[PDB]
Amino acid sequence: KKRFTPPIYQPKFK
Amino acid sequence: RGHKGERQRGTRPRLGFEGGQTPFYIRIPKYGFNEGHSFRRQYKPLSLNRLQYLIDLGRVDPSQPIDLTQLVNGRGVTIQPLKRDYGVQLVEEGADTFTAKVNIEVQLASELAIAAIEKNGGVVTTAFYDPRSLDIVCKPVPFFLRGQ
Amino acid sequence: LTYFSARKGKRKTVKAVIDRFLRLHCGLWVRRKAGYKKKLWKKTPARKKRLREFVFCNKTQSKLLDKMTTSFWKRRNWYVDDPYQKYHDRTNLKV
Amino acid sequence: TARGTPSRFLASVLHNGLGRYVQQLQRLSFSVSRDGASSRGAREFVEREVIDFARRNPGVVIYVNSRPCCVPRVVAEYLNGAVREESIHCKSVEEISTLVQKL
Amino acid sequence: NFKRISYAKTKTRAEVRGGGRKPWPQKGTGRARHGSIRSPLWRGGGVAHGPRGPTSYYYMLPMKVRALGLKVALTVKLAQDDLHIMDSLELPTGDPQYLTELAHYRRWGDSVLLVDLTHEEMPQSIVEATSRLKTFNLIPAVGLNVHSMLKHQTLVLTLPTVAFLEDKLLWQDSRYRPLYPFSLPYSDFP
Amino acid sequence: ISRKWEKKNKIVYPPQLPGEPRRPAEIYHCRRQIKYSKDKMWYLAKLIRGMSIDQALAQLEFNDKKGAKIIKEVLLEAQDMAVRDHNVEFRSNLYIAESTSGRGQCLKRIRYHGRGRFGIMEKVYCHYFVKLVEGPPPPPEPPKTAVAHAKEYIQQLRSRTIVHTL
Amino acid sequence: IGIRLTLPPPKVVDRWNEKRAMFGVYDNIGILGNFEKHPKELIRGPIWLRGWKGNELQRCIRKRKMVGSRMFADDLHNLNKRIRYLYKHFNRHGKFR
Amino acid sequence: LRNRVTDRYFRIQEVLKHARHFRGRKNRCYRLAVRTVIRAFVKCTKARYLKKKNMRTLWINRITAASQEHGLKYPALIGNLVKCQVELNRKVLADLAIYEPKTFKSLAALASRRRHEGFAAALGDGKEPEGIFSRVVQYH
Amino acid sequence: VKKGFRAAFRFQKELERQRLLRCPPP
RNA sequence: GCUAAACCUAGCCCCAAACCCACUCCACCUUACUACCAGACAACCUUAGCCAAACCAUUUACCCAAAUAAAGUAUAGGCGAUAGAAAUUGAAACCUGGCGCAAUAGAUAUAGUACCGCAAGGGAAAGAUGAAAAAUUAUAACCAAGCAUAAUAUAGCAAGGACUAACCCCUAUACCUUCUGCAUAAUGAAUUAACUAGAAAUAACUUUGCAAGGAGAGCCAAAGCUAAGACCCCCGAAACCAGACGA
RNA sequence: CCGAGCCUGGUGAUAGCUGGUUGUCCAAGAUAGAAUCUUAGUUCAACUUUAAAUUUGCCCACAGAACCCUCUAAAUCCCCUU
RNA sequence: ACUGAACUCCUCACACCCAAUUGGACCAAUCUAUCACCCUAUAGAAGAACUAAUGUUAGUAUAAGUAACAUGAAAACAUUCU
RNA sequence: UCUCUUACUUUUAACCAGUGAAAUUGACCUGCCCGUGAAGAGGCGGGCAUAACACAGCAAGACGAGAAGACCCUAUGGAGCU
Ligand SMILES: [Mg+2]
Ligand SMILES: [Mg+2]
Ligand SMILES: [Mg+2]
Ligand SMILES: [Mg+2]
Ligand SMILES: [Mg+2]
Ligand SMILES: [Mg+2]
Ligand SMILES: [Mg+2]
Ligand SMILES: [Mg+2]
Ligand SMILES: [Mg+2]
Ligand SMILES: [Mg+2]
Ligand SMILES: [Mg+2]
Ligand SMILES: [Mg+2]
Ligand SMILES: [Mg+2]
Ligand SMILES: [Mg+2]
Ligand SMILES: [Mg+2]
Ligand SMILES: [Mg+2]
Ligand SMILES: [Mg+2]
Ligand SMILES: [Mg+2]
Ligand SMILES: [Mg+2]
Ligand SMILES: [Mg+2]
Ligand SMILES: [Mg+2]
Ligand SMILES: [Mg+2]
Ligand SMILES: [Mg+2]
Ligand SMILES: [Mg+2]
Ligand SMILES: [Mg+2]
Ligand SMILES: [Mg+2]
Ligand SMILES: [Mg+2]
Ligand SMILES: [Mg+2]
Ligand SMILES: [Mg+2]
Ligand SMILES: [Mg+2]
Ligand SMILES: [Mg+2]
Ligand SMILES: [Mg+2]
Ligand SMILES: [Mg+2]
Ligand SMILES: [Mg+2]
Ligand SMILES: [Mg+2]
Ligand SMILES: [Mg+2]
Ligand SMILES: [Mg+2]
Ligand SMILES: [Mg+2]
Ligand SMILES: [Mg+2]
Ligand SMILES: [Mg+2]
Ligand SMILES: [Mg+2]
Repeated sequence: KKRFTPPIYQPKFK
Repeated sequence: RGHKGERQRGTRPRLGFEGGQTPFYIRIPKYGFNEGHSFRRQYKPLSLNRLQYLIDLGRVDPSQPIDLTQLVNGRGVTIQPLKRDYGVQLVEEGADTFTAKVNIEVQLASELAIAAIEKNGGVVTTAFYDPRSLDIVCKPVPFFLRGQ
Repeated sequence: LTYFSARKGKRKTVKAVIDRFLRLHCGLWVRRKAGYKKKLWKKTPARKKRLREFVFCNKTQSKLLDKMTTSFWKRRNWYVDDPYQKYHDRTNLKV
Repeated sequence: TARGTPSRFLASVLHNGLGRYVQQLQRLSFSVSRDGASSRGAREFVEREVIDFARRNPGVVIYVNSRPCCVPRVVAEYLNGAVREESIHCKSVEEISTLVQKL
Repeated sequence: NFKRISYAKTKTRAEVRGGGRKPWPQKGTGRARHGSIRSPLWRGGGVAHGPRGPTSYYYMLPMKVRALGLKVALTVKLAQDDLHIMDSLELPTGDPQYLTELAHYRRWGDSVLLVDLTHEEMPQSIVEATSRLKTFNLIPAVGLNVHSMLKHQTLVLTLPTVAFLEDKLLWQDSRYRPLYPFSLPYSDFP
Repeated sequence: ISRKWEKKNKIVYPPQLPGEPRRPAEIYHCRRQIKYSKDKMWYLAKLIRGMSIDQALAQLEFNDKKGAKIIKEVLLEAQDMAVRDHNVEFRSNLYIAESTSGRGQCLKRIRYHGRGRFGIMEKVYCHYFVKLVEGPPPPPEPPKTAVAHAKEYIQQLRSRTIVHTL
Repeated sequence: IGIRLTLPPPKVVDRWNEKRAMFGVYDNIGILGNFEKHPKELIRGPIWLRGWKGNELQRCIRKRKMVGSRMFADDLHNLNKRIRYLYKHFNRHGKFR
Repeated sequence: LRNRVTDRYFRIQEVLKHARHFRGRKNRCYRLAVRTVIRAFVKCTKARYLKKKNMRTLWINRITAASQEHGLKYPALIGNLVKCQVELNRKVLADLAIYEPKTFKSLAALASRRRHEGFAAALGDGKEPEGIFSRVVQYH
Repeated sequence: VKKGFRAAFRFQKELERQRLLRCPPP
């Protein structure tokens, strides 16, 4: 299949 | 815990499993050993050795009649109305060297025990009690506190 | 084997052990031979006699059946006309 | 480990065995607790053996401070100026006597 | 130990708020595998083996063991020259300074347990004396126990109290099995 | 946060005896929270290290760095504090004895890289330290000549012993 | 760095309090109070574990039985979850079977 | 957090105080100082036998050098000293070879004469005197 | 805070050790 | 000496007792926070499933009437994993507490705010002086990783033996795990600080107590009975079901 | 980020599978197999561990352990002393 | 003939070198009861010990002052020019 | 496109000033040849080589880095479809 993972942002307060 | 597997990870089959093989408690056919055990009457034994011992030691007294309640107030026998004890049976275990001259009322009595009491000049009478009457005549004081 | 029940928090027994075995109070369990009512036309009379006996079991099987039953089934019974009454207590053992 | 610790050469302090031998210890400072289960061995030691030890070698001075302290200690100062402090917290009479004899 | 009930409770990973969904799916990203936040590894998570609920520590010794404990404690208090027996507790004045100077004179100690019986015939003088002191205690004879006798240095009984103690502790020897509890009539037993 | 360099100006020594040396002056100064990296500041603090104050001001007036003007202002105010308060009478009679730089408190920002990914940019800040001592600058330690090397080698050959016996 | 720099304020305890002086009085009452009360009736705590030791699972089962008809909804759901998990733990997982 | 650990710093110092003289990050970081201190203590335990072996080989080297200066070989020296019942070990023989050269020349002369008497005995099978620096003293 | 007393006392004695080692008295 | 370290107290948890709250004026079901106009449409419904039976297809405690006992008994059950009563007995009214935690702990909370997601929903971090800040003083310094004060010196798992000297001389194939076997070029680890993983029964052993009886009703018993001590882990899937939210 | 969306709850789902499983010291401590939708697991046997009761345990000499055709070996089993 | 081990002897003391598993003796921090009062003792209890789980949080390193990032020119800082 | 590539412009690139990341990292005081070894050694054996330190290139090696192989097998692990 087309294996792909989305990226994950961190919280903005840090 | 040992090395990895069902031993170290905890999850082991239940007690009696033999790895898919038919277990030991299943390959044996059924039989009515404990078939009707909850309705069979049981009778606590009472030897003449024990009765002579109780009469000797200042316990339950030959000047009065001997029903179940005098034996219980002596604590010579402990009768459980639950678990199906229909009173106390008499039995011949202390026949020789028994000199008491007492009357008694028991729930079962063998021939030789009746004989061995009657040769000293006493009375044997066999009686019946229902389990409600067992619970009353064994411990009369909580029944009197019951208010019935 | 339900080590802790979900209503009273007690330990339960396997009813198949009660339906298959009898526990003497000395510690021995009496069982029946397997297949004592199966295919009797082909078995020789010695084997048919050997099948009908009330037979004892091993030590580890006795410990298994003691673990599979509660303390109610190991009590002392005083049945009125018990046929197995003479085999409850044991006599003349020596270690 | 030897590379991680300092070292010295074997020597006498002031050439003892040539002329007369002298006891190299000056003082023994005992601090014993009045109450306390930690200093029961030192308590019995001060009762029974320290007087015989003081009569055994008259060169050493012994002080018994008798102070409230949770850990009793013995302080030993030698002739050349070194100070060695060891603890007698929860020891018997025999171990305390062996310790002060070795000091 | 038997009266102790510990009220410690900590939240496991099932009772901590939230922590439902799986963050950063299993195979894709390059971090450690995790199935839930509020797992016991995580900051803010629940405990793995914490204390659980209000816990009881109740267990009962045979009553012969407790009666033998009282007899042993009374014997230890007598053998070490700390037991004192009065004929009748009564103080002339009724101020605590008289009682403290009396206990200082007679060489009792810092702490002393003054024991009387029935809790109602305790006279007014000893009550007004001990109601302000912190080391002098009055208890009725039913309130005797091993812990209060071990904590306090010396022990003061009364002659009706010591007769009551002799009878109640000697009743344990030469008695039957219960057969139902002793709060019921039991013709000899009052 | 710890400010201990500023407290070093409040030490007071007991008054000297007449038969004693001069005990030359020591002046401590620093400027906190400089918007500059600590390594590029360290290169200027190593440039200055041993020289006299006027040669240091000369080498910093023509050095083309952002930290150079900052250190020149710090050195000018330190020279002025040395002349006014700390009882140094000759203005040119000063050399730098200690000069270094430490990391200050920082902030954090995002970088917004070229996918849904990011980095952590840090807004760096640094300090500067300086210590002035009155007197002429001490001469640099000369490179040791051949006779010194031969003396050290002959001394090492003198100092050996018979090892692992008696 | 974990250690505390300045030593903490010294904790004073009054051993001759109201409570510690009168600890254990009227315990051991049924032996020498002719058996009117039991010493389990001195225990002051929860209504469901009053004179009853039990396991961990047995305490939660007794708590759902004697009190759970008047608990909160969240605590009742948590108790049902805990009893389900402790059943699944004690009767299936573990050693010694 | 009931009864969590308070004096963790002192176990860290108890490991780190044997690692102050290291090089690199092994003298600061605990996670590496543990392994390097353990290996150092292991080598310190194992090096006792290597110390004894190295001291004995040093003694044999010095004895061989001195005996070769006196025109003898080392096995001849040791064998012909042990054949005259003089039971000196390698340590005191090396110390005599360094600090006491006259008595070492005397010992080399003794070993040479015992060697020559052994050669005369092997050529003659005895008959007569079985040497003079032979005739070992008999104990009982 | 980490509750307790013995570790803080032991560290205070170690601080007095290092503090007396840095500035030795006359 | 820079970055830095340290604080107790906001509070919170488990119980007992006791049944708890809701319009100051105005606006709020239409596009809620909008003063004002004619189709009145309307709610009453077995939970299911994961899991256990080492699969799985009947089956698998969750059900809301105080305890203990009867009893894990009679019973039900691919009579198997397991489920499980009833008759009967009785259940002493009042006391404001903690061998509970202390900012990575305790409720997520200073807060359901910021922030993320259209939407259901998810959801954080943190403060530290002081009697007097209407005392800005000079102190209070001493301790992790990272640096500076203070770059390097031929050669070698960083060390040991030592030596007059650090190097130079001899020896020495990092740790855990899984493996018959790992230095292996197999897995994991940049470091520091905090947090983070053995919970329990029947039956046995030891120690008390009593003794043909033991035990504070029920239970056991041809030396037994009661009591105590001791003993059974953490994180990780793709999946299933039910109800909501979205063109 | 659709071979069947997303959020919540059963849910700490389950896994014979991988990883991990924290103070010191001492001692004992290596496996003939059988069954099983079972060989990546489990049960029973053998070994190993602890505490008791009892007396024989190991090493072994004379005698002894069918055969048949054509050889038929190193050995083994039992076994008084020691 | 000699060199050549943790084998043996020599002076001293001797429980102090196996995987899984088992048995035993001690022990830090914490609270409680009683002691103690420059940090300890006797008992009970447990959220009772981290060189490691692509473990969580927070700080700081290496990669690295590396990749990358900008402002058209003159001038009176009115304007002009490309 | 090539035989067979060359010159020029810009971007890029090197030096100066400012701001200033990311994957990766057990510790490294981090050489060659032959042999050995869990079978392909910078860390082992035997030889050879060897004052220290940057700056700019190259990619032969570090079984180089990002993805708990998508090829093969196992699981009394799932799911789509007929
Ligand atoms: Mg593992
Ligand atoms: Mg396996
Ligand atoms: Mg399973
Ligand atoms: Mg949840
Ligand atoms: Mg999951
Ligand atoms: Mg939190
Ligand atoms: Mg929490
Ligand atoms: Mg040798
Ligand atoms: Mg299943
Ligand atoms: Mg918080
Ligand atoms: Mg540091
Ligand atoms: Mg070397
Ligand atoms: Mg190898
Ligand atoms: Mg480990
Ligand atoms: Mg392999
Ligand atoms: Mg590797
Ligand atoms: Mg692998
Ligand atoms: Mg890695
Ligand atoms: Mg549209
Ligand atoms: Mg799991
Ligand atoms: Mg398998
Ligand atoms: Mg693996
Ligand atoms: Mg061993
Ligand atoms: Mg099958
Ligand atoms: Mg030996
Ligand atoms: Mg925990
Ligand atoms: Mg823990
Ligand atoms: Mg840590
Ligand atoms: Mg990674
Ligand atoms: Mg980690
Ligand atoms: Mg630049
Ligand atoms: Mg580069
Ligand atoms: Mg560029
Ligand atoms: Mg090769
Ligand atoms: Mg390598
Ligand atoms: Mg690769
Ligand atoms: Mg894989
Ligand atoms: Mg299979
Ligand atoms: Mg399947
Ligand atoms: Mg399935
Ligand atoms: Mg489907």
